[PDB]
Amino acid sequence: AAQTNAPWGLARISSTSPGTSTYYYDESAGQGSCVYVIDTGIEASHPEFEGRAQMVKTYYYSSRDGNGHGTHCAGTVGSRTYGVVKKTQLFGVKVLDDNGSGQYSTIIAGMDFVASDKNNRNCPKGVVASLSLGGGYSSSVNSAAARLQSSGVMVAVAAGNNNADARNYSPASEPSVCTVGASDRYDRRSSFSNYGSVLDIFGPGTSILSTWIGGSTRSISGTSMATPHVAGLAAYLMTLGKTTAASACRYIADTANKGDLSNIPFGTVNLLAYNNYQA
Ligand SMILES: [Cl-]
Repeated sequence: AAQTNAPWGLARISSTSPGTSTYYYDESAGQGSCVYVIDTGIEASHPEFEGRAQMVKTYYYSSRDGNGHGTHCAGTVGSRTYGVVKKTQLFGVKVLDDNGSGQYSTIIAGMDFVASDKNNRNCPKGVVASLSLGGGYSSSVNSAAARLQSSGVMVAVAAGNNNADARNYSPASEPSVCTVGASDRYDRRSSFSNYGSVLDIFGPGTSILSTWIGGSTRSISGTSMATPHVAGLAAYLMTLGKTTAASACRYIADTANKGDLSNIPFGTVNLLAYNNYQA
């Protein structure tokens, strides 16, 4: 399948070169997979989600996304125009308030929720969790992410936006989950992207067009935007039968575009998420 005039990050994920604008993918499009977006919520009514999004949990007075961040991330995973896996099922878990903040205890509860809740859902091709969130190092937050991964969920987490070593942030620093840095449309490390040995992969994160609340769209930047490219890619590859939840981060690194990014510090992987889709 070909999507013309695609956001640059979707074209980049299906390309061996920067500078193209068509996204190419197998028409299976993550059907039969599930992605949990653990964030500020998802505006499930947005036409871009086509009824494939729903809120399953909130820790606040509403399940609605009063911020936009979670809607944007969910759009990069699985919206019809802005998404990597255009037929996945999206489940929203609101651990972040409408100011985009959340207590670590709530984030942990939301991870343990997804590990159980997947057993209430139909995801024959597998389960992914996308965590465009984090804060300072916490062994308890890393452990929660490790449990979720162990339970059979492909966990993708943002490296963080401090232009620093991600070893000092959680859940970025958890070794067993997929930690995602951000790049720009010229294959440079995004200026804000964390780096370090705990990164597994880079995905598009500068100037990413996706869904927003009020049935709208906008372009924003962050390792928050790179993470759902990888979460969507995992869901797509799991539907194709190419990998499993336990091995998808490894598989994505194995099949990445290698050595194409600039301003990658010595000792950080130079790997850019790639779907290796051949028509
Ligand atoms: Cl809910």
